[PDB]
Amino acid sequence: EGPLSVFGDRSTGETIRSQNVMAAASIANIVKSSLGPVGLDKMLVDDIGDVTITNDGATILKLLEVEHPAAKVLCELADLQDKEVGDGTTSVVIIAAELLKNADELVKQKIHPTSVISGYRLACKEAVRYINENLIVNTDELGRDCLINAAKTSMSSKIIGINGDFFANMVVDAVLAIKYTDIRGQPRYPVNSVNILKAHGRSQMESMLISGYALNCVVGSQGMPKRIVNAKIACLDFSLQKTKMKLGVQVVITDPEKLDQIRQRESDITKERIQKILATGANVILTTGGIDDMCLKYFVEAGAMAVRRVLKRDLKRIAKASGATILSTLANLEGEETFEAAMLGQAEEVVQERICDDELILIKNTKARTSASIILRGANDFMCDEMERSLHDALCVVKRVLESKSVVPGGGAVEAALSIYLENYATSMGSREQLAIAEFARSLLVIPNTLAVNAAQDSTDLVAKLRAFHNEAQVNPERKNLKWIGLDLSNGKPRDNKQAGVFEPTIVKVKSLKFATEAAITILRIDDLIKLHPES
Amino acid sequence: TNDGATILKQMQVLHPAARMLVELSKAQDIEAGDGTTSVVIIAGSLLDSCTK
Amino acid sequence: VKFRQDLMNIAGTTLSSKLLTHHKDHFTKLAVEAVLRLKGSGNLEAIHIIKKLGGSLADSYLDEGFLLDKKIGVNQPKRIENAKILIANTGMDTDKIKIFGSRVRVDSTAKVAEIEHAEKEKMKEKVERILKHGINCFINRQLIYNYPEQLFGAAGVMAIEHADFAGVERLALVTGGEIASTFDHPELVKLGSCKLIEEVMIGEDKLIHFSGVALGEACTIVLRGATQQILDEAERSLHDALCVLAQTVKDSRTVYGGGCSEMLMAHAVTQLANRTPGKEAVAMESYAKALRMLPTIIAD
Amino acid sequence: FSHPQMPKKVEDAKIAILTCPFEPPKPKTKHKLDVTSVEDYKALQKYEKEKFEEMIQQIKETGANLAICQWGFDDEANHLLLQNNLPAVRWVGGPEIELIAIATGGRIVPRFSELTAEKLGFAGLVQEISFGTTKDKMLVIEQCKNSRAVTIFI
Amino acid sequence: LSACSFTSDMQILTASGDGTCALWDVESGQLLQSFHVLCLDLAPNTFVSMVWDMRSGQCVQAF
Amino acid sequence: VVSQYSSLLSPMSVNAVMKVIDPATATSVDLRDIKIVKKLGGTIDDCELVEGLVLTQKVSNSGITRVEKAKIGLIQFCLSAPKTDMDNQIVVSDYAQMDRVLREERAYILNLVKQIKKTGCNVLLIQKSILRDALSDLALHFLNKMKIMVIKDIEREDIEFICKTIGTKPVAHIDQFTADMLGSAELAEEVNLNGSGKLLKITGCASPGKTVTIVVRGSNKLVIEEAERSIHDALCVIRCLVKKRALIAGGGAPEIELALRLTEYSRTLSGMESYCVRAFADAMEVIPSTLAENAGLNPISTVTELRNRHAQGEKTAGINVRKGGISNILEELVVQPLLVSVSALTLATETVRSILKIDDVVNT
Amino acid sequence: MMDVDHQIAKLMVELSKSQDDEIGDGTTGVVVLAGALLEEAEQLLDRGIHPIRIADGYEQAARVAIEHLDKISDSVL
Ligand SMILES: Nc1ncnc2c1ncn2[C@@H]1O[C@H](COP(=O)(O)OP(=O)(O)O)[C@@H](O)[C@H]1O
Ligand SMILES: Nc1ncnc2c1ncn2[C@@H]1O[C@H](COP(=O)(O)OP(=O)(O)O)[C@@H](O)[C@H]1O
Ligand SMILES: [Mg+2]
Ligand SMILES: [Mg+2]
Ligand SMILES: [Mg+2]
Ligand SMILES: [Mg+2]
Repeated sequence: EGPLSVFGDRSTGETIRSQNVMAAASIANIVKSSLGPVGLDKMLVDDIGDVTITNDGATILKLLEVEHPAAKVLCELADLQDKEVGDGTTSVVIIAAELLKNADELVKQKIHPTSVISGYRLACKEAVRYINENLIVNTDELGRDCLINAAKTSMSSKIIGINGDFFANMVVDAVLAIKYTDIRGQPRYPVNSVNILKAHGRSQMESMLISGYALNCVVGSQGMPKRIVNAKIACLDFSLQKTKMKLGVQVVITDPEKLDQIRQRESDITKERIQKILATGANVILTTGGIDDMCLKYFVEAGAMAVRRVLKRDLKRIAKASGATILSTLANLEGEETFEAAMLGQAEEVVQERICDDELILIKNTKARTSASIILRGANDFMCDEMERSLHDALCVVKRVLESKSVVPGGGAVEAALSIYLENYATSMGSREQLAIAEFARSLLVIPNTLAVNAAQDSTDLVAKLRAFHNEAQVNPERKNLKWIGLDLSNGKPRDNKQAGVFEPTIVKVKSLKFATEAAITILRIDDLIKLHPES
Repeated sequence: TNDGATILKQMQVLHPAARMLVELSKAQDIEAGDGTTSVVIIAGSLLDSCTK
Repeated sequence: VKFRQDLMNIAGTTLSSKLLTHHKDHFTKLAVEAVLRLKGSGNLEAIHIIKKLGGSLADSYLDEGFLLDKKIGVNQPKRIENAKILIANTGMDTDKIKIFGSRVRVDSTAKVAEIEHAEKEKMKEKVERILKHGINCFINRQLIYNYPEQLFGAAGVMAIEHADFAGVERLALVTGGEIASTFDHPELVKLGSCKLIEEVMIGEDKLIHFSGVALGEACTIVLRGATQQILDEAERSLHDALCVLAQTVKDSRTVYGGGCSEMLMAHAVTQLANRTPGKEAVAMESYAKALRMLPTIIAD
Repeated sequence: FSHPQMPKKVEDAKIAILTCPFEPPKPKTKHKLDVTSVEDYKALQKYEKEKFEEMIQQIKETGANLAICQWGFDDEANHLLLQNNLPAVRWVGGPEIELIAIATGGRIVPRFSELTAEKLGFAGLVQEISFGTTKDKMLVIEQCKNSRAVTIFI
Repeated sequence: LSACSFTSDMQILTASGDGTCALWDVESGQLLQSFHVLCLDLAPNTFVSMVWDMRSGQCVQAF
Repeated sequence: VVSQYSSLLSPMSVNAVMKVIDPATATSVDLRDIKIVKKLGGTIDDCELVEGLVLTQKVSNSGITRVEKAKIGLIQFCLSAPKTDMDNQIVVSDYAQMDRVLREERAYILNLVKQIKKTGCNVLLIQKSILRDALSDLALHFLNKMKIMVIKDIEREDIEFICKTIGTKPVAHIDQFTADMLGSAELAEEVNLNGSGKLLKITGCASPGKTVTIVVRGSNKLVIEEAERSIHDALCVIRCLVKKRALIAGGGAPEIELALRLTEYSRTLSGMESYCVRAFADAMEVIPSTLAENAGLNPISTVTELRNRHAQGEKTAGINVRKGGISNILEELVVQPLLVSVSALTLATETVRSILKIDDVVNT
Repeated sequence: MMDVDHQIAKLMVELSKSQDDEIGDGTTGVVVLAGALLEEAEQLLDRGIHPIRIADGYEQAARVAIEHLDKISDSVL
């Protein structure tokens, strides 16, 4: 087509810029309705009837089938925000789309994209500095109440929002349970060590926080006891099965008398291993490998539990919590085959608990380390899945608050303060960077606008009042306490969100700003698209 | 990408002159590493003058 | 001296039509030197043409020694002066004893470990036998595995591996070595020699350079161009020039070009036709007409 | 010629025609050789080396100047043939093998142990022929005493 | 890719519509020598596609 | 696209080039000595210049993720049951031979691990092995019990890079595995990239010989690829400066001066070639025209002003995007190596000459 | 007689028809002149000039050329 002679389409100039902005706006409008406490969930039918009910932005954008590259950019941005922070996945997408739209509006006015990019970079840096210098609250000033409020804010907009008074306490206890310290004395909170089990049944308030660990497994044989008082847990990473020689070993019989002895040893090896393990007093034996029937019979006769096909990560968590040691093989440094009590973990109880026609192993009060696990109860599987996603969000938020001890007011207070400060500060830098920074500040206002719109309330006057409050706070040194004024969606009025218990980790806002700015810069840098036709 | 050599390589040009320009950009990348966009523009301008 | 002038003229006439006519003088000297380095041998495969993208066409040159596009081992030296080459075509890679019906059949893994140590000792003894020749460099046609490579590195000997049949032949021609496959008679094997071996930077690829070669009856011509098509056409033109120069070396009889030969043959044909009766005269005249048409097309 | 460093021209060649590959012997019947100790491995290695040396010495003992094989050979045999001034050619076809045997007046020997001096052929000149810029070589065996076979090269 | 006759497990013979079979090895992963194709039958150090020789890298018997 | 990060990347690229070369001797730079690692996550401001070695492989051990005063060793053999190159089999005819085989295998693995440990090695890198288990479960357990970091599946192509970086000599047989084959290092740690993956970094070395690694990070894939391309361009520019030590002004100044001087030269070539040289100069005028047009200035007025200023006598004058007009371009520090322009001219002219010799197209 | 599809080709055909209608001669010179004018305008546009400026300059030059033609004209009986 024409003199260029390339087998594919080509869009250049304002056309491709408008297409990219349209794609980003489409992605933003997909998830705009699921922002804030007055947000609503979504159904996602998976083409074969599978239903996913969710409010998380990352899940929605990951489950969707997207084709435009400028929209795949935003979807991957949401996924990155989920991986690196865990919260604010919808906000970052919305902010990036608004930034891109305003940047393209500037570009259409013959403002060079490089100037817009420079202005966006400067605005992002200054916004981060202003947040770190003026809009942070130290958690040590508040205490456990800060963690509870942050968690409750996290459950807002989720299916467990109304039960926040209980779920926040559960989340905080679970996070504090798994706290451990490493070298140099930094406290670390390894989330994803809190096993989360879903089982429909009783109401949401019947969810249990296990002071220990919950295994989604059952005993191998019905003959074993289903409850041990003083558990001596032994963890194995090998199958307890009939011994079979490897590929390099072959059995050739020339004297027929040796066959019986060989076949006897073929199982006597495993019998001896099991006897060695049991002789040390172990009561519970968890292995990632399989177990044949005869080994199960050995454990039955010994009066000991035995769980097979245990997940590797679950076994590692059990070993860490109970003080046990994973043994991929029974072989000491003397060349022998031994098993001493030093590798035995201990727990105050192990129970085969029954949960709605399903049974699971509860390991309670592990010694030498405290662990946690959560069992979620709901109406059906969709409720349980949404509970798990919201609970993961809350755990991530609490982890961020505990690691970095700074929080910021919620409800769009940070966005309004940043907009005011940036539109004031734009008057000093450059001549077109002025417009770029002003558009950055205006784009930051999309969050409170969306919050107000979702509540079926007048967004214009509410945002105007919030902006007036923040402007008065910035221009009057005697009214610096107004920085915390945010949005109260229940009544549609400005409210001091610091005293209202609406907090967010500072890392959420900082990472959202940085990632959204980078994505907007990346998309804005394009001015021509070549789409080669498929070879088929 | 803004890199001239990458832009030329990624799109499958069909005319032999375009292929030769792609190889020219690749050679400039190999020998220098920068100017991969300028060299192709220079060649195009030279041939445009060659027309008249 | 007159034969060298004839070689100059023939190479120039051959390269006149091709794209190398831009630097005809440089390329004529290049091709004549490359052919004369063969010392009368007709082996056109002894002249290796390496095409490296980038650079100008006038940057093409004939290396005073030889260039190899292979790699040196990990712990082996990257530069040797007064090299003593040993060119080989041995296994150097888990060389199983050629009795294919043989197998290891024991009753304990201790015996398996002992046999493994015996295999490693056999490789070590083979490497020691190779080193008994008193060498600095070792070029093998086949691959060299990690254990012999480590032994060579600990011995301070370069071990260039996977130099194909053409590579080992060219190295033997340029250094005077003997392509050996057994090392039980060190005194009966001739070793190649060169003043220096090192690595050179050509474009973006690293190559092994043999300098101050002993015999030098093998050439490496490096071609630099602006496009792959230019490099290919330059390679074809050099191939034509080298072929014609080798043929002239084989048979030194020369005739004048530029249509002179066609004019003379056609004049003889016309003279014959003027003495021939019948339509055979017309056929002869048509033959001469085609002979004239050749330089006519040249002038067209 | 198998080794590229062999001489390209042999005069008064005493050709030895062989149909056994210059490799260690291999039984036709399905066979397994068991190595059960380090001594067995050393014995096997020495056996292979001595087989190569013995076959080369047996070829050289008859006084032959040229060895023609039909099934090819491996690196050790090739280098021993080069080392002992024994030009050789490998992978010669069966019809060509019998034509050479007829023309040179030499017998076809199926294994080295049966190779004697009386079974050697004779040719006045064996040469390698090039064909210009084509890297293709063709061996010529001519000037036989009473060659009963002829070839036409077009 | 048409023919991928895995061999002597130390070597791999592979070929396709290119027309030039390639000899690879498993450990090193280096193309030992590309012999200047639909079948890659080995010896029932040599193979037939035209019989090729490992020791010389050339066709030895054509039929 | 990485222009707001130039203050970070440009010193990084300069340091990377200067680390792998000898300033007093080097005439060319081998860019294979500067390895670039792409990790998703973060921003381009998170890019780092690692003076040691960065490996993407996962540590097979659990709980051993940080080693101080490490003694790294490369292993090119396999830590598993013995397996000769020949076809090997073990024949069992009596029941005692079963556990005898088991015990002997255990003893062999234990002896291998003990020989490795006696050298003082605490970080072990195992080359990737096919057709044989490079690392066995017994070997991993024994190495863990003796507090040795294990990293397996090391690619064969990275052996030379690793040896040049951390100064380790590869070992292919346990007999030659000794202390002198090890490479000392201050720290060998597997860091966590904020949930975006794990990287093993070995920083600090007794003999850090001419090798550096660059870690590129970004928000999404596309900007990461473009950042790598831009960093490669910067390294290539410094390589050009290393090759030919000549610097020339930028911003269209060389093209304007070239067009002016070539027009003057063509005016002294009376005949039919003067038109061709004039066309050559007018074609070299194109680059500054594009530079002015992209900046949003008026191409004709900017180009004619630049040509007039060049004719006045100043040759370091070019397009000034920051100011928006024509100024001494060296004041904006816009310079480029002479090799770039020389190569561009030579290659473009050769390609044009080659194309001008073509007069027919044949379809094969 | 040409069966063209491009609209600019139709414009050229109509230009030739106009020249034939008003004059009857010079129907080939107009096409060549217009082609040359557009060929020069191609590089003028490539140099970054608004096409309206090119058209205005062409009109001014055409006025100058017509005046010169009136100047160097000669009368016949
Ligand atoms: N109780 C509350 N009152 C007012 N605003 C709130 C409250 N809880 C949360 N918000 C605000 O709603 C916004 C949307 O959060 P949400 O969409 O649930 O997080 P995510 O973007 O991770 O899905 C947050 O920026 C937060 O400031
Ligand atoms: N700050 C600047 N001011 C003026 N000209 C510049 C500036 N930066 C780069 N240039 C010019 O832009 C031209 C194109 O450079 P670039 O796009 O980086 O690589 P390439 O030469 O491969 O296109 C260079 O010739 C350079 O002279
Ligand atoms: Mg949230
Ligand atoms: Mg550049
Ligand atoms: Mg010719
Ligand atoms: Mg007329």
